Amino acid sequence: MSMLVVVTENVPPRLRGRLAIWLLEVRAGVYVGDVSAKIREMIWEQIAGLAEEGNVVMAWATNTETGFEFQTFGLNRRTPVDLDGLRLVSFLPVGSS
Amino acid sequence: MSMLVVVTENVPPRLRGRLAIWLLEVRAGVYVGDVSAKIREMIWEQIAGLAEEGNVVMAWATNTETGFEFQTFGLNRRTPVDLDGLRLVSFLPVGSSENLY
Amino acid sequence: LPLNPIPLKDRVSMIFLQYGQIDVIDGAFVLIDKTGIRTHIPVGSVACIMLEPGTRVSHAAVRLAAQVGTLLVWVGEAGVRVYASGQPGGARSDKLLYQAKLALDEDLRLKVVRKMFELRFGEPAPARRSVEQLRGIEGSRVRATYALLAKQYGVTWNGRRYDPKDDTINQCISAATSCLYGVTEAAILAAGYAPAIGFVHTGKPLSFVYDIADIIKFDTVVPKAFEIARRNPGEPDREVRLACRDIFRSSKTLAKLIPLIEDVLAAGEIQPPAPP
Amino acid sequence: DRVSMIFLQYGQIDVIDGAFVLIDKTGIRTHIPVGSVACIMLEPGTRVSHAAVRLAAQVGTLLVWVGEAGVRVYASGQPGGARSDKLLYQAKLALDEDLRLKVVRKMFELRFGEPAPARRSVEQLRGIEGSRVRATYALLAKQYGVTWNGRGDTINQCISAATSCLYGVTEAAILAAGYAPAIGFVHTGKPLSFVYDIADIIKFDTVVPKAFEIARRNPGEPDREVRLACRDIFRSSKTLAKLIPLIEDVLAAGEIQPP
Amino acid sequence: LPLNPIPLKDRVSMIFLQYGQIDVIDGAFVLIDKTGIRTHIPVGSVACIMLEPGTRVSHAAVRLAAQVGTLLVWVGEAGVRVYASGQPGGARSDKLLYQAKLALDEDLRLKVVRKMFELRFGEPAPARRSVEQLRGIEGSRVRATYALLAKQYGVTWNGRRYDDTINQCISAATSCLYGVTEAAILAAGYAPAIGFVHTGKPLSFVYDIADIIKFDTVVPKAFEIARRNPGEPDREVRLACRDIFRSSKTLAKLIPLIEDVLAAGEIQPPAPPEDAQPVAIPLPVSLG
Amino acid sequence: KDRVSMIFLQYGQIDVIDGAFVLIDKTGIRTHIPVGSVACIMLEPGTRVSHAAVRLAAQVGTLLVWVGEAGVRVYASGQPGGARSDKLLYQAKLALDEDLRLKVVRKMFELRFGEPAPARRSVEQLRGIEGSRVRATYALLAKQYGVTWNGRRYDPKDWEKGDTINQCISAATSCLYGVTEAAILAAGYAPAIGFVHTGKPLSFVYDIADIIKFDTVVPKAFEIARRNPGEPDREVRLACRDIFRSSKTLAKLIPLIEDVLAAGEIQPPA
Repeated sequence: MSMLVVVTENVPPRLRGRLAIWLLEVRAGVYVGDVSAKIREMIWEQIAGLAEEGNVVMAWATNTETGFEFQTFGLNRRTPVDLDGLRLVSFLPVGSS
Repeated sequence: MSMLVVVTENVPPRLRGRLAIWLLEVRAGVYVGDVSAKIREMIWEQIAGLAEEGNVVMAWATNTETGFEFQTFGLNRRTPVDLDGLRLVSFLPVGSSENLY
Repeated sequence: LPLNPIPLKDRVSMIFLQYGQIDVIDGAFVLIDKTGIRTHIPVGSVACIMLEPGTRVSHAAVRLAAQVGTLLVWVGEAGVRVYASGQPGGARSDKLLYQAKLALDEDLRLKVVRKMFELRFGEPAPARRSVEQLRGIEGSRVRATYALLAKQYGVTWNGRRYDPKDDTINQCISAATSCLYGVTEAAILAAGYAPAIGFVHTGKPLSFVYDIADIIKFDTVVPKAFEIARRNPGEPDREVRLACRDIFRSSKTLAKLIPLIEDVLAAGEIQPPAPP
Repeated sequence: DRVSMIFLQYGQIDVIDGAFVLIDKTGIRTHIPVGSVACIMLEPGTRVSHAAVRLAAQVGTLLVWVGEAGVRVYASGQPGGARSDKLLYQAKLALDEDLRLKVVRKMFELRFGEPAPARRSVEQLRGIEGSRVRATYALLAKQYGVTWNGRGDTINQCISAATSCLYGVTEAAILAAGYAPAIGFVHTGKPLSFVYDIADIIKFDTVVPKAFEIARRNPGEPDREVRLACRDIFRSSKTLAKLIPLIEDVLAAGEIQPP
Repeated sequence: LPLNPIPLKDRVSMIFLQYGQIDVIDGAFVLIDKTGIRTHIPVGSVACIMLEPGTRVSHAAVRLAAQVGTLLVWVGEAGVRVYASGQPGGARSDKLLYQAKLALDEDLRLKVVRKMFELRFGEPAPARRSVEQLRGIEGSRVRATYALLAKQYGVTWNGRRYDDTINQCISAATSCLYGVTEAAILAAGYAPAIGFVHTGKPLSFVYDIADIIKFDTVVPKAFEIARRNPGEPDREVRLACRDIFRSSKTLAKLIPLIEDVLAAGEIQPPAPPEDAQPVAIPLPVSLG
Repeated sequence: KDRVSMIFLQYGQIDVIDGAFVLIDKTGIRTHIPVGSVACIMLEPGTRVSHAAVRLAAQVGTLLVWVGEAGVRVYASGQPGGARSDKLLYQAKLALDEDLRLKVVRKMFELRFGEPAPARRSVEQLRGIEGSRVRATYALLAKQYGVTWNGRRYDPKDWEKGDTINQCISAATSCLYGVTEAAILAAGYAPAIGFVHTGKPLSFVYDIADIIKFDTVVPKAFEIARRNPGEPDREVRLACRDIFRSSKTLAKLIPLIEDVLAAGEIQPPA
């Protein structure tokens, strides 16, 4: 078990309802809990299946060197990258150059 | 050290710039890191002082029954509450509910 | 797409609600107090929710709790079970008829009781004994264990009183036992079996709950009740609640309940229902 | 004993002076005679107090949470059955082959309007029933003047809606009697097999014909209209009060004395 | 609300960047590649950022890094420090003059050098030896340690040289330590050019401090990697050092080590800064 | 080679092309820079420096300093803390010895007063005269350029002195402070080790700036304040750049610093 945080943006009420079933909603669209890897993977399936044209990011604590992992979904999502074992993030410009 | 997550909304560019100094911006307005209680407390100090209009939530991993803690700042912020040692959340009735009660 | 209940072991064991009303506001299971404050409760991550006197429940709350496999338990004096709601019965008839066949046949039933006896006392029961005889022997062992815990914790003992009409220690035991009964009923229901069909206890709506819970109650739950009664503190029930929650989590009771139910029934040596 | 079942909707449920009271949206209060009712079916919009739940448990009245007009059963009081004596009675019948056959033949005897000849095998009874079920639908189609191509189109949609309401109230009745919905005889292997068993016996009396009546008018929203029609049927035509006696009569076929 | 650099202890020790242009785009420190892809790097949570050849730097990048107390280190082939940028110098004159007073007085200098000797070898140096004598004694032990390690890990050894595989691993490993050490000295407010054992060089004090803990952590790892003889030695060396720095809490130890070394002059050190601590985060509410 | 020249670089990309240090623009036009001839290169916002350009600067011993527009402030420095230990210890020795420190302090006051001032006065007496001299010089410049003057703003709480002239003076002085610090850094000295002004991170910068402050920089502030501008800070920074371009102000900074420290009569390193 490790800390799990899910942040949604412009997702249908369906997904928000499902997340509120298992995770604590500390703010509209922000869900947090302490769950196992198996449950986390279930949560991601709920996200991948119910989100549509909406933006989601899910982050959880790991014993890795960076200390956390994350994955994104939907419109204009950012890309998780690895730099020499360190977890960073890459993304495209907003019309720049 | 434990995982820290900061989510901002309608926050001035000053705070977002500061948060991007120490934490990883996995999404615009969402910052993640692995920092100590000391660093956590100073980041919260930045939040309380740099955002006055916007809405902020900070959550961090702990060795408790619930497994995490959180705090909020800004308009319509929800309050972290304790029920028999369990961490839950309380909030006011929302006006834009589109559903009466 | 479909909504599936998560395993009980992956949930908070119990939450006690004392006042207010539970409902579903804007797609969120909440607790609403008299002042209008909404408190979000992730219903799907709780094994069972306990409702104390003065608590109201809406149709939407009862519905959602059943859909997520969260047993709602109405609680009275000292945490005693007044009522419960959830999904009706066991969806699989094979599991029901299996449990029923084991309980109706006296030979199969006898094969289940000794298994219960062996698992509870950590040793085989004396051979060639009837269910009634085993019941008397079990009762004798129980009184002995009660007296031993009393001397060990320095609590004065005058016997076990199941009815509150007859002290401090007996109140702690009932409150602690009710906690175990609550999560046990939830486990039995989640496994697809009937809490009404027992082997040692019979005829009562929660006979199988009493059978399963009594096997492991002295291991952890009951002795902690004696520890609380030793301090003799204010709010003895509430302190027992927290203590049982810690016990359930540290011992992983909800995880162990499933194999316990299965092993107990397997003792009849009838081929069990095929998974899933 | 008591075999009546009632619907409660849109109100607060509490206990005053020891009385079971429903308080509507408006201030109008209604006193419910618990203790003389076998089951209370709670519809969306109802809010039950702790005291009301407690009182229902004392008098032995089962609380069942259902959708509008009993479209579905979401939750039940005393889940996993309250009465073990009744549950084990039903189980015993299904276990012994000789006993369950007596229940099956009794069911076919009730589907027919007369006792079936002893030489008839179970497989033949299904063939006979299947033919007169098919003939019943066709007869109902001719009566109400609807296009029929077999049991989709508007008519099948109305039938499904009508039976689903009956399936709900039937399940709640089975639960109120302390039996298991999953333990069926004619129909087996499904969570609501016993429900199908009992409902199939009485569905062609008022419920299914009502579906043909509504389907004839060709409504834009057939589901809502059918549910309301079934709601009135359950309200006036005492079909609810005949569910439990039917269930008991069916299981009485096994020569074993009832609990 | 002022922007204050966090302790090096609470940071990633080092990050190597080999291509693109570091910049600050939309208020975020990023690495931009030739296609325009930006990679966010929380600069304030990094102690050293190493810049390999082919990497371009923008004004905003250098500015922000200095403001958050993150040393930028230009690195050549392979691992060798070419340049570095940061805050112009020590903000406190009393610290600079304290370090200079110790280095300018030959008596005070010798006392400091002896402490460095004792910390490095776990025992006090022979009595009444000059600085140049301690240097000879030090050099004798270092050659022995190099030889001792080369036999334990089974690596061919012809001595240490600063210009085959083992010597490249050692220099690459030591360069990681030097970068991190230079950052610690700057963060402490001292001058990395004012040394005690090493003198006259732009990084004399860096060599002084690093050589003390060099053989305990960094150097023996360079031998462990050299014997395996990997495809990319210097890259595997860098990752190894980062693991050791984290495991041994190197960053956290450096500043107290620096102070302890300077304190050996028996001159009263300048007073620590007045700590203005951020208040604790509001507690949860009961009876919720 | 002992160089004293300093230059600015702005709004361009910097790289080594064919062994040459060049500044390329947005159009692709490239200007050549005599890096081996300058002591310090001041990088203004908008500059981008390649790895090769940084390497070449280090080789020829030309210090790279990152500054704001027109040197309004110093954000970062190449070789932070100092690369030249011989200069630092030279500055440190002068500050550590009371006798040597006094000789430097008095020399600074001589350069401020513009006279040898052979009369033996205490340091406190020297500060008093300077305080009067500065106040008079401020008023004299206002009298010269016909500017309304109510005194220099030394307190941010003093709102009354928050006029146009004080804003122009602050902007001009900021530019002088930046190029002064860069000159100190290029000479291998520490900005925090001051003599007249002490206890501040830029104490030595203040000492050097206070000597040449009223020569060209501050008078220019009054000149711009004469014709009330909409954006004073902008026009002042531009005018200061023109002073740093036209006049030999930047070239005189390093020798001034050396001359000041040479008053300790201790032989400078070589």
